[PDB]
Amino acid sequence: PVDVSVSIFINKIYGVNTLEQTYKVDGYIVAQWTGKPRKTPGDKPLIVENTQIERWINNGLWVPALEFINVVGSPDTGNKRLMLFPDGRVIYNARFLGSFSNDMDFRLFPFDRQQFVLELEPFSYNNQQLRFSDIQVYTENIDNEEIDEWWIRGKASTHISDIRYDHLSSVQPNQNEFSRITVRIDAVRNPSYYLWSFILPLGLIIAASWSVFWLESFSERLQTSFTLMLTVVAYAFYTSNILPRLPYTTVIDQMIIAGYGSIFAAILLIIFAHHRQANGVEDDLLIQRCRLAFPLGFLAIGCVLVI
Amino acid sequence: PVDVSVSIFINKIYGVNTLEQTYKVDGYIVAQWTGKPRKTPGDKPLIVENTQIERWINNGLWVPALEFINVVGSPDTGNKRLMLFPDGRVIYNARFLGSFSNDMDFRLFPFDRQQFVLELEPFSYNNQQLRFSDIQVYTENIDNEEIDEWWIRGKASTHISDIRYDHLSSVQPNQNEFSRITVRIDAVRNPSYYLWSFILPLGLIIAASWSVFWLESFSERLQTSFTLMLTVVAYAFYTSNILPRLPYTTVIDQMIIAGYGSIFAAILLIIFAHHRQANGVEDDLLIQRCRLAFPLGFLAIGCVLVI
Amino acid sequence: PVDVSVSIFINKIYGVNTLEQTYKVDGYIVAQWTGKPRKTPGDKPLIVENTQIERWINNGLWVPALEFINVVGSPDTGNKRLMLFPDGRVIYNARFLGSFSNDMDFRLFPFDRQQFVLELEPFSYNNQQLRFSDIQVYTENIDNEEIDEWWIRGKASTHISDIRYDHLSSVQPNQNEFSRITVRIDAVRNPSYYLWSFILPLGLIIAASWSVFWLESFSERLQTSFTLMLTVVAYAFYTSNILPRLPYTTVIDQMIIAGYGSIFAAILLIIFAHHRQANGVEDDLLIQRCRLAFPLGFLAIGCVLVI
Amino acid sequence: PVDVSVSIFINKIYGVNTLEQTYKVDGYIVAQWTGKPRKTPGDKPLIVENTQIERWINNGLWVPALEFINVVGSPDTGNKRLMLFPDGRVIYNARFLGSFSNDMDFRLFPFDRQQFVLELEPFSYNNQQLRFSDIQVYTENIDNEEIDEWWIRGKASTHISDIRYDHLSSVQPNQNEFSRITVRIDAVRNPSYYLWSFILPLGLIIAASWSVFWLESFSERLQTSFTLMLTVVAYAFYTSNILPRLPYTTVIDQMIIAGYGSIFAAILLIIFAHHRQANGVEDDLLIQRCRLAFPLGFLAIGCVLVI
Amino acid sequence: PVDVSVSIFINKIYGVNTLEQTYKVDGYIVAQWTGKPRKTPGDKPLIVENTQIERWINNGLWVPALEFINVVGSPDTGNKRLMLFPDGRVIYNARFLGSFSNDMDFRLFPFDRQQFVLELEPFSYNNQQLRFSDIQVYTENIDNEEIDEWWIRGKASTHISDIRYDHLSSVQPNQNEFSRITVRIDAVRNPSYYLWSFILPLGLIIAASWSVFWLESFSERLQTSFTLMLTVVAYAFYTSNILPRLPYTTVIDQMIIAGYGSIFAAILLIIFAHHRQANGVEDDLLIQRCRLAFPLGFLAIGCVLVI
Ligand SMILES: CCCCCCCC/C=C/CCCCCCCC(=O)O[C@H](COC(=O)CCCCCCCCCCCCCCC)COP(=O)(O)OC[C@@H](O)CO
Ligand SMILES: CCCCCCCC/C=C/CCCCCCCC(=O)O[C@H](COC(=O)CCCCCCCCCCCCCCC)COP(=O)(O)OC[C@@H](O)CO
Ligand SMILES: CCCCCCCC/C=C/CCCCCCCC(=O)O[C@H](COC(=O)CCCCCCCCCCCCCCC)COP(=O)(O)OC[C@@H](O)CO
Ligand SMILES: CCCCCCCC/C=C/CCCCCCCC(=O)O[C@H](COC(=O)CCCCCCCCCCCCCCC)COP(=O)(O)OC[C@@H](O)CO
Ligand SMILES: CCCCCCCC/C=C/CCCCCCCC(=O)O[C@H](COC(=O)CCCCCCCCCCCCCCC)COP(=O)(O)OC[C@@H](O)CO
Repeated sequence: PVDVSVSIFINKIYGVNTLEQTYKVDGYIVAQWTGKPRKTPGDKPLIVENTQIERWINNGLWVPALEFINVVGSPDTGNKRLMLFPDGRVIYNARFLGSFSNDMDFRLFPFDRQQFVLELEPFSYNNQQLRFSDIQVYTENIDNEEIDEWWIRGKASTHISDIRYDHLSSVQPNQNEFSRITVRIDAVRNPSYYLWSFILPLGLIIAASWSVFWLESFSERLQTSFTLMLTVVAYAFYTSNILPRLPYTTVIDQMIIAGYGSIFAAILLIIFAHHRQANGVEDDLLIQRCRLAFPLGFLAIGCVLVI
Repeated sequence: PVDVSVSIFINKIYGVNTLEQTYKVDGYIVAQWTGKPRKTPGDKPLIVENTQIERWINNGLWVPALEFINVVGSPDTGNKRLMLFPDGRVIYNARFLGSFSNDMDFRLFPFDRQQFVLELEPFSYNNQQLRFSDIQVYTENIDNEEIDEWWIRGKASTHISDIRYDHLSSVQPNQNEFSRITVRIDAVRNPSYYLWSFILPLGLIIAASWSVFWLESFSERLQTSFTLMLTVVAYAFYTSNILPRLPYTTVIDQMIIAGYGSIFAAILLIIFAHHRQANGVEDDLLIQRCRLAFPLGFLAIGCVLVI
Repeated sequence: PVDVSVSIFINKIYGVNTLEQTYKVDGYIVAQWTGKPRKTPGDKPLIVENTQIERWINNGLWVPALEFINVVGSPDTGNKRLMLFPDGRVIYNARFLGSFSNDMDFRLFPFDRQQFVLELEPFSYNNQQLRFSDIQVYTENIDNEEIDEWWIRGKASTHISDIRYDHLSSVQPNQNEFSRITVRIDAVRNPSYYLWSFILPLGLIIAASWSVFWLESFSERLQTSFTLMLTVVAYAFYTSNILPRLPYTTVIDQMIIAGYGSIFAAILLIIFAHHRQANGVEDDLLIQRCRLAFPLGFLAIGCVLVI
Repeated sequence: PVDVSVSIFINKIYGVNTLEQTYKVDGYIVAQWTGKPRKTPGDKPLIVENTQIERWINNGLWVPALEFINVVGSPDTGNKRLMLFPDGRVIYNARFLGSFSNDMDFRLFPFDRQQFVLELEPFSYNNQQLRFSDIQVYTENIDNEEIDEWWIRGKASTHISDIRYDHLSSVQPNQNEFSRITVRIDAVRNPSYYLWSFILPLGLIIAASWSVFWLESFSERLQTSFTLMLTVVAYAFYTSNILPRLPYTTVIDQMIIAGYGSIFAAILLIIFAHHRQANGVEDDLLIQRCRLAFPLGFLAIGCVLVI
Repeated sequence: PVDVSVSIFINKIYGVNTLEQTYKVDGYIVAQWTGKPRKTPGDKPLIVENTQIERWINNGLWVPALEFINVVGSPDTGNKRLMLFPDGRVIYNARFLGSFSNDMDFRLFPFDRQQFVLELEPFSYNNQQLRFSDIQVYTENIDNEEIDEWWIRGKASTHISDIRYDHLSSVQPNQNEFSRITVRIDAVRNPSYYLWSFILPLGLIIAASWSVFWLESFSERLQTSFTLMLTVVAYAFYTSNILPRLPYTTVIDQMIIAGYGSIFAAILLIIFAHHRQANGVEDDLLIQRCRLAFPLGFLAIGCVLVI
């Protein structure tokens, strides 16, 4: 078994696609192992770059193909190189840009907390012919400032496990364990834009919709309620334009339905408070004491729905 | 005839395009057959990876080209490899990402039920020179949780048939049957987002539009009806933004037209109930008993249109 | 002159881009000619697939390059193969996905009628060195059902003509005619979605906008007319979102301008019918007999604009 | 110096991107020069197609690389070929699709007038080793009809100049002039869609906004003015959706600001005409003679802004 | 150590992506060094173009691979060439189009001020085997006119530093410093479109929203305030459509929240000024002196928020 020593430099993480559950990672990858000694020009290490490699693999050089398990498609490999030392140690340094995929959960959308996973594994050699020895992850480049959409919380967490594939039991018994290296990078979303432009004006609209029970007549209450319902529909549209598509509801999509519920409960209370008549002429004030309590009632419903 | 034994690992299914009727599949494919015995280095199986293959096919190795019948374009083949055993059995394992196409029917859109089909066939060898022996489909990776947009219902259904092409009757008589392997994966859409954000507020808007016959005068009824018609137009827009394009109407696009019909029937009833005058001064109440029945009338029309 | 016999299998036609006037075609293409006799392994025909070909053209095999005249870019050629028979007849079967271009006329948009053209021609050999003999087009796969956006009406129409290029008169006199094969596939758009969701509610909005002359006062008429004008602007937006961009107006964009004209003629008639006063106190009813005639007037204008 | 004779066939021009200032051109390019005599099979000219060429350049054939100066990226070169005549004259015919770039000025947007430029130059050989002799441009295919978005006005204008690069003064004195061929194709935009759907309804909205001074009271004037301001905002949105992004204002974006100015001047005049009171009870009519003059005033401002 | 002399010609800078913080650069790059003397055909310099190079590197020519440190993916390298002089000096001239990345700060969005950075470094050779000698940047092509979205302010600023990598301390002690060349190009956004179409009508809407305290009754004030709140929501949508996505708020997104605050403070003042009653019949005028001061109050708040 050859002991391969990986090191992954993560330059940047971006492009989080919420519907495909993918995200783009750009960085380097440096594998290193020890083979047979060789004679190079002089004593200095020989460096082979890009297209030169395929001239060395045809001459019998052993270079494994380390694939990313959770990549989507194929990484756009830029430069790559092989450094060979007279001692017999080879270093394969390549540069990748990949559209990786994970199982993400956006169910608390502006106050999100995701983790980004990179999985790596030999494509053909099991852990009796190629095993990983360690892994270092360097994420110095990725910053924590207000400008970035994701705050990276702490260093990466690496892991070296042994996956088992039962489907190779028919063609290769007793040797089907593959050595896999995992990398997890935690991240928290930047909730500033979604707190100032989506939560606060929706709160103001819901809080100002309650002040239609101060109007005196009944037709004014109804016409004002219909104007407010058109306002809430236009606001649901404005949030539906500048937002990421999802197959499940976010926090803001609970708040929009809370706005619809407040508007419809106001319309129901208006019709009920008008409709308390003996034959059609008797006015009413009793249920219209809900100018200070039905706000507190639906605010209690919302604060319970938070908890 | 060579007996080829296929196995397809479906990693993920996503990206359903409703207008082109395509969907992206990502996974592996492992074909396996038995050829001539050979002498490899030692007794262990020889592994050829990526670019090495085209150096073996030039030396006369027989590797068939299995194409996907319903793919669109060409799959983005990532890694691939050939494992050759001294016995004489060869294993071709490749990784694909393809934009497959099927005949989908989105006519009940949020409560949809689709099936995803992968068809596979030799590109050149008919079933007298290459026939498939079996196929196993492994879909362990694809989960059924709330987060995924599609729930996969049960395992895949495989099939090995013999397609006949009559157009090769002129150049190759008596041998035109091609062995094809089919794979069907059933799936149901996740209707939660389309039930909470599109059906419920539209139901509330249609139900609150009926309470314009509680207003006393006639001009207030008309102005309120025009405000409600603008509300329904803004709602049709809001659903037209966050939705998949189709050449036929969905369920939600029947509900929008039901909202238009309710608004226009309310306007017609308002004009008719006002217009019952002898010369222009006689008021009316008789047809305005439809504050409790015309709701039930259009609800009966809608519940019949469901059935 | 070599007699080449083409056959084109059209698998699917989709992706009609209205602004670039392109459309994507996916299918096969099978050319066939007769060369020199040869000795193959045994008597059976030898099959060369994919990358093998470029090893045969270097050894002097004559394979012409048939290009698509109206393609945009280069087709994404998938698999391809050459079948050589001891007799001396060669068959070149390839698979293409191309973004073809034509001169389309969307001036009657929902009730459209287009035709899809595929043009094919040798890239270098004129009709004294390579002429086409026939062409069969097989479009069995393309269905006529409600689900498809385009109904294909009848089989394809093929044509073999001889194009003349005068610009080769300076370098190649007397031989500049190139043999071209044309293919036309007629298609009609599916107008169901554009009849139920765009024509009917716009008709209802225009028909309900006429009932503002039933209101009694003058300020109510004006305020209601301005609400209706905002409704028509929101509807023009809703159609502008879910529609294909064009540099000329469709039928629906005549109907939107008809709605604007109806709203503005209603506002003009309202101002004129109020403004018939001797000094400012005299009411009017005479021009307000247009609650039953100005509908018929603008409906006559619309029905004339249809014819 | 070798005399190269270029000829460019422009098949189609489309895809004008207003923000990147690019546009896509699709067509052919035929260069032609005279080298050494050679012996071909027979006397007939030998034709080399596609991949064959790189087998001839390795054998010492001299084929220059003519690059497009203003292209963005690299053209998607389709087929290409070399025709060699026993005399010694070579013809290189290739097919390109490129995303070219120019300096465009959309400051009069619907009534635009652009020109499309193709610049061509040898990549390495200066005008002492390779000079262009002439150029013919054939644009027969591009039509002038209503369907096309751009009307091509007259034939192309070609030019052969000698660019000087001073930065090669350090490595190559006395020889730094490069022979460049320029091609200009004038084009005018089709203003029909932007005249019927954007100028006319905006004119109608501005002209109907002036008739709020016919209302009697003061609160009705203000509420109607606010409804009209919402109408103008919705119209600015409708034009902002179906339009090309720009970093400077168009003609239509002057008309939208003119609509905003008309609405705000109406609100200012309403507040001023109401606010002429001695203590709060005195009515006014004097400044309300602007129902016929303030239309003419802002129309004079607009007609001056045209000139 | 080989002294490499770089020169970068920036043709165009465009395509600024605000969410990925990338931008596209298109231009040339000319490296130049001095190797061993050689014998070329004649005395004139030999020119190798495109695919010829990989035939020279296999024959042992030393051409380094200079990579862009901050590129995303791999540049779309077009043409490239090597000019070799009998003296022994080699010139490598290539053409790139790259999607570069930087740390951009859009926190003052229409009045922005960015800088575009290009970083360049040898991929494998440290500064004991390859060091850069100088760099000239030529940006003559990029203009400062109104048409361009970015005004380039002054020439580029270049820099040659020595980066240290500690992770190579295990495999290469005492030699880990890499010579890097940096290029900065300052740019200012064109704020004309965002000053005429977004700041001025929003200012007019906020300034006209203050004139609801001129209305006499109380229900008219509330209904007008709700119409104005719907106007501000529609305006926030119109700015959210034609704008670049960001994870932090811009200046215009402070102005939208200022509009929401003005509307809600008007509603609060209306409810408070009505609600000053002894039991429900007492009118009020005292707090309604804020028709001239609450404008100045919120304008003072805004002008303080500017400073
Ligand atoms: C002083 C006297 C004291 C009297 C005491 C007064 C107390 C009276 C109680 C009122 C109950 C509150 C109802 C008001 C509804 C408030 C709305 C609300 O907060 O609930 C949200 C919206 O619900 C909604 O729109 C639901 C629509 C509401 C429409 C009608 C409102 C209530 C009227 C029904 C009357 C009974 C009918 C009789 C049937 C029993 C739920 O979030 P959502 O679904 O997005 O998340 C799903 C997500 O979890 C999916 O994963
Ligand atoms: C106590 C006294 C008892 C009296 C008894 C009272 C009974 C009176 C009956 C009313 C009939 C109901 C009409 C109301 C319309 C309700 C609307 C409705 O439910 O139908 C939907 C919308 O239709 C629509 O908008 C149609 C537009 C409706 C506009 C007018 C409504 C009715 C007024 C016409 C009056 C007669 C005219 C005289 C001509 C005969 C159809 O879905 P849609 O098309 O999307 O699917 C197509 C998809 O299948 C394509 O594949
Ligand atoms: C009982 C007494 C009997 C009296 C008799 C009553 C008869 C009175 C006649 C009215 C004429 C009808 C005018 C009403 C306009 C109706 C609107 C209409 O149908 O025409 C469409 C829209 O036009 C429009 O918006 C045009 C805008 C209309 C705005 C004003 C309407 C008429 C008012 C002008 C008054 C005269 C002015 C004085 C000047 C002569 C044209 O489609 P569009 O362009 O999209 O296609 C272009 C496409 O072909 C480009 O390729
Ligand atoms: C019978 C008695 C006779 C009395 C005589 C009556 C005469 C009274 C004169 C009125 C002046 C006209 C003002 C009306 C404004 C009309 C609006 C207008 O036409 O101008 C456009 C919009 O301007 C605008 O929105 C500007 C906003 C207008 C808001 C207020 C309107 C006028 C009120 C100010 C009062 C004075 C204030 C006191 C300060 C001196 C300019 O296009 P825009 O910028 O897109 O192009 C920029 C592009 O060139 C960038 O490259
Ligand atoms: C003659 C008598 C003299 C009396 C003296 C009169 C003086 C009375 C003082 C009023 C204070 C001004 C409040 C008016 C709010 C004006 C609104 C405003 O200018 O602030 C902006 C919006 O704030 C907002 O919408 C905030 C929402 C405002 C809603 C209510 C307004 C004030 C009502 C609260 C009353 C007290 C409540 C009691 C609790 C203490 C802040 O930008 P934004 O966040 O986008 O940037 C965040 C970015 O920096 C993130 O990086």
